Amino acid sequence: SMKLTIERAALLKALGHVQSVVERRNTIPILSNILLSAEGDRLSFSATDLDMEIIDEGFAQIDVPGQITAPAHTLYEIVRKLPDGADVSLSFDDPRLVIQAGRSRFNLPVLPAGDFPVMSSDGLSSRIAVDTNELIRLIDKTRFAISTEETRYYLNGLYVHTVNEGGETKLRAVATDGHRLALAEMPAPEGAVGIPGVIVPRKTIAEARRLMESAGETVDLQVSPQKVRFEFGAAALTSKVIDGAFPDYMRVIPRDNAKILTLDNDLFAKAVDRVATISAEKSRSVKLAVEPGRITLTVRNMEAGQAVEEVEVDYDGEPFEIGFNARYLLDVCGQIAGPQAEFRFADPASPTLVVDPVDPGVKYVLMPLRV
Amino acid sequence: SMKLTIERAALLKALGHVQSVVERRNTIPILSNILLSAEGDRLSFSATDLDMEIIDEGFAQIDVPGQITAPAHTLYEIVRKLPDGADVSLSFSGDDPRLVIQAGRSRFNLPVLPAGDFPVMSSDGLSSRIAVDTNELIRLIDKTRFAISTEETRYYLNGLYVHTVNEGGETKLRAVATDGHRLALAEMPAPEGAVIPGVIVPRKTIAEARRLMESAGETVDLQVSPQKVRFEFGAAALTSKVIDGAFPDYMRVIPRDNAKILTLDNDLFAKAVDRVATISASRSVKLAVEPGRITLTVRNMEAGQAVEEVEVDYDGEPFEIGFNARYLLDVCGQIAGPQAEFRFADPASPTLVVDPVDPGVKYVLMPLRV
Repeated sequence: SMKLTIERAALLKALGHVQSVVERRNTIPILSNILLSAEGDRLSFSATDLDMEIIDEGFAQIDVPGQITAPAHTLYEIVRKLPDGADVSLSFDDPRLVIQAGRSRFNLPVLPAGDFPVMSSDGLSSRIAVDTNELIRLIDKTRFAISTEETRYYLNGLYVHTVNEGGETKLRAVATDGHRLALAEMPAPEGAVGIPGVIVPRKTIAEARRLMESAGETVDLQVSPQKVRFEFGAAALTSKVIDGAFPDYMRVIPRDNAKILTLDNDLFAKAVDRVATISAEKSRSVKLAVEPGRITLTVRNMEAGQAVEEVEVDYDGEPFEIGFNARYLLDVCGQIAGPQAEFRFADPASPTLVVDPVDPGVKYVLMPLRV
Repeated sequence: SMKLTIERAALLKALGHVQSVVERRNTIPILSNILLSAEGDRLSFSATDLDMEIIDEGFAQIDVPGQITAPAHTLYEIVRKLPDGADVSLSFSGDDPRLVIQAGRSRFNLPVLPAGDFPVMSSDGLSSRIAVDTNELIRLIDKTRFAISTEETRYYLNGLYVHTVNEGGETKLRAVATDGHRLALAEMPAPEGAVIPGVIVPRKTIAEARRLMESAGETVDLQVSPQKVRFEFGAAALTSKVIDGAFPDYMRVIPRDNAKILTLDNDLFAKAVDRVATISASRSVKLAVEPGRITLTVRNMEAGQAVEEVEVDYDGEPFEIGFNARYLLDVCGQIAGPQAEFRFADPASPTLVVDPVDPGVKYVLMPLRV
């Protein structure tokens, strides 16, 4: 038996945190459930998709301790729709979970707690406190470049690791999908120096980042070669990592591109977006005809449509033509923090570096395509 | 057209009005296009899906008059992204076979199709213009829209029946929607000129008319024939076929003599219905009605149950009746004041819902087995 009462707001806060992990499509019914575990003065909540597990805790008045599983999204929506201030009773005498508040009564089917997946966290490092805003930045500056593919390939997560440069150790995140790269870094907090490099799955980053919005001043990170764990206070997210070595991305990031050009980032981005409008295609390529003082942008669609726009830029080198996917270019322009962007080109077939003058702790790479 | 300049704001306004009718996909390429016709001091814009046509016009400096067609959504999107205040040149000549759109440092070339292959929407036999208050016309639509069937056939249920009735010596302009499972009626006093054959206005036409009412003025002009309806919103106009067919004698489905009368707090009732309906994913709800109370029950196939008691104003015989939960919530969503009044006969008979604060609306709900 389990039997308790909990304030709607506390119940809603916890269910809200954990239910995000549950895939709407699930042909294994137990993976649609939350594990509820009541003991002492706390109701604990766990949900999983097998690759990761979110846990949270709320205060509750516990008459009889116990554990049961119940449908996650349905439980969340019931509680959401209960009146403000409602005190919520959870109990069992059918074999269903009884949720009772004011004049509403719900009976949900349950599944036994013993069939609920167990996520082991053996051999994690000690907790590493990382400033929340700094961590949010590592993710927001890079996340867009992680592939959206449905595999467990190394490109489908964010490579988190430390490196030694500029007379200190940095905590770095690198994302690449084979078409583009993003890199962001920060001075390594105490305890992060020399963590093993881990590839954190895309969905895990998305969930961590969501939980970061409601976190405090810091989030604790723990890492092992098999597992990564984020603690946000009462909530925690534990995840598998992608197995295998991440590519030697330091060879992909060009160091010696000598054709340097600076431009007004907002004007350029608007010009790119404008010329790209000619095409409705999923991928749209834009030609950059670069010459002293100017970039001429051209997009063509699959039905003889054409758009051209000239943008003045700061450049004095040899003229050349280079092509990029317009979405990848706009993604980079979207991350630039100030009004200028700096591009470093070599030849039309080589990777292009984009640097942000107001932030030396990011690097973006664009891969050219045929123009 | 052949050669003109037009302010971005004037171009965008007109393109935004007309492009909504164009389907995202068209097997006939010219149906994706806007007809541009330049003459005098006006650029005219036309777009169509063959069932209806939207037209509009804007001021322009016309150097060379003429007519051409070009991709609607693309032209709209290009203009949307041009900088504020941009003067926009449109030209078509023997140089390039494409429409040339030029503003500032931007130049676009769009493929065209000839104006002579663009569909023609005839407007022969329309009544003279009837001026209808915009908010009132909006109300007629918003009070009833939800009950139109969402099916793509040319059956009377897939449109809004707009007609004029002599109701006890007073002429009303009335709108009726039903999908065979529920009905909605709204009416207003008939404007001068309305007492017009009854027409079934297609669902999409109502949607487009309603969108255009968002940026209309004080009145909108209505014209009707047995084949066509036309809405005029100043420089913009929407002309549409009607659904050919006899709208049901809906008076036969609206119950007049339902004697079990109950009134409740609409807002609290709707919240209770929404709560119990949560446990499921066309969900029925059971209403166990007795003096002073409705007990709401929803069950699902997965063993899930939700029950809630709501206090109501009723002292008649007890009974149980079932409704589709969404249909019931749709009605409660239209009720204008704090109460709703239900009138029931027996559990297998249609139920009337009236708003005690607006006698110009009627709703009917068909029961389901409980």
